[PDB]
Amino acid sequence: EVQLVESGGGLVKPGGSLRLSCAASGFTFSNAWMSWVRQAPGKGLEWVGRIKSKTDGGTTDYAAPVKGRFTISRDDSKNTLYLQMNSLKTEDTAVYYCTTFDYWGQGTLVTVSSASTKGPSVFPLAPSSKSTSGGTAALGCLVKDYFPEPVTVSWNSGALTSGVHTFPAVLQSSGLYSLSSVVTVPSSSLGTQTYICNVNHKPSNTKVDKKVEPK
Amino acid sequence: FMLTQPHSVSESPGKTVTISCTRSSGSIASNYVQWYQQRPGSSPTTVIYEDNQRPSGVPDRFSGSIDSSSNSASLTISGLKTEDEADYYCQSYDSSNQVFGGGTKLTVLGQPKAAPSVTLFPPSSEELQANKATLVCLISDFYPGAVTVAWKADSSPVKAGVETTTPSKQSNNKYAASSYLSLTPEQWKSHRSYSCQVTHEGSTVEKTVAPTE
Repeated sequence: EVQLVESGGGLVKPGGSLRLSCAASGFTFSNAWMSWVRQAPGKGLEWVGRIKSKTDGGTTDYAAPVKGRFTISRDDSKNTLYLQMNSLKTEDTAVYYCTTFDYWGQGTLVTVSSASTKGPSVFPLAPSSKSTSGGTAALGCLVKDYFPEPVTVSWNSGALTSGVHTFPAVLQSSGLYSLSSVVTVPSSSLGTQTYICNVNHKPSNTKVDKKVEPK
Repeated sequence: FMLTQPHSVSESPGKTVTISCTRSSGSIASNYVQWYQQRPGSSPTTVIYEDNQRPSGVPDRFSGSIDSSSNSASLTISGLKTEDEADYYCQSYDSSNQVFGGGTKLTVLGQPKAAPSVTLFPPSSEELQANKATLVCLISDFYPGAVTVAWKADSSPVKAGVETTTPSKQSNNKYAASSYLSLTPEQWKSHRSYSCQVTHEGSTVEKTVAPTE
């Protein structure tokens, strides 16, 4: 019966504002203490703040990373909790949950990034004897500093698919993405076979074909 | 205060695990302790509250306890089911705060465990000649999907310039991950070696590269 409908939130430059709202049903919201909790991608739960019921004074508490910057209020006539996010930092990027912390909403995503469209830099990860275990050599391509997702990587125009492993991108503190694609091949074909990675970054209309050669 | 949990826990269906949660400052009995279950892509569920209480709809396989001896709260799950595979967070109240544990990844084993394969690439000379330097550490084929990655410059732990992905499930149902260390060309050449250290189920694979090899 309890419902917590989050809304608001999206992209925003650092230093901007965003208001989140949490609509509640199934419990007398006026008599309830409400909290905000956030979770950065791949990270843990971090308490943001709490407002207490207007019966108990209705004053607010805040975690240290959001003091002076975030404001929590409530319109318990409309059964709505608010999180006023000012002075946004990229470190605020997280899914934001409103809680009563027994019950949890589904969360809204807030992404704070100064990044804009940028094609990747592609560098070869050349096979050496320090890439070779057994008779198998590892070679790849480093796909550096692009935005936004996604990037597609094929090898030899898709004719080489065995032993190919493209790794999910890391999201860097700079707001740009980096990505690696590696392929394992017989070391005996480094002298006989040409290896080229094809990196396609459609958001920037960029495609890069990088030849990867033995050291 | 902080609440410290083990990074990950794993066991087979039907067996029993326990996740601990140690309070750093102040008494653990001082304040109520709650436990939340978080499945992939899902909002958290309260599974234990007020130290040992189960909300309605939570099976008695889930049990919570307190040990003043080690200033620890613990969550225990008997007869593990597939649906128990999730991340588990403890949390308690402070003199006016709200503290969450770091979280614990619980894997319900559905295939044999598998050690990570680690391949470390030095900076390409193409990148070095563009005044950049990135060390690429590729980790794949490990199960359960829970690793910690550390870096070393010679023998010293690297404290900045490290970006690491969370584990991603590959098509063979094992997991992959990536760590990157950014340097300038001067830093790269001024050290005898750099190391990527991958810890998986209490054991570590270290790969080293050197500007001279």
